[PDB]
Amino acid sequence: GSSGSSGRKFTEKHEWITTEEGIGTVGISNFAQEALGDVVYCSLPEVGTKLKKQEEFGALESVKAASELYSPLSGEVTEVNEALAENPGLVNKSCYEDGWLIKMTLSDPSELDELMSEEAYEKYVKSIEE
Repeated sequence: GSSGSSGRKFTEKHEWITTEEGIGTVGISNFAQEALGDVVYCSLPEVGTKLKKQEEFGALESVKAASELYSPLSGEVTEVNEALAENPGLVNKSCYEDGWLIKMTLSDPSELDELMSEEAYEKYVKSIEE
């Protein structure tokens, strides 16, 4: 078999991960920010931490409800959103633009294959009501 072209990746936790120059940036989708509401707090780790696949790295707390955050793949945090430190509300106006949870490298991108691509993500986000 042979697959076509792939782009933005997504997980079963409304989390997305892009791949550029071997850099895997973690973040949430607009569907998660629209449900969570206006974020007020953001619990993020410290750059230089060795995270593991499907591991709790941080959490988000809004005026509505809270939601746990998990890393897409195992790697090392290269940097963290310094903007949310003062105005974590950005996540609303910008999801990926600047609302990037954290940035880490890709040690085993082979797992990304098991994840759901933008395409599939649709069948998983649409079934939410159907």
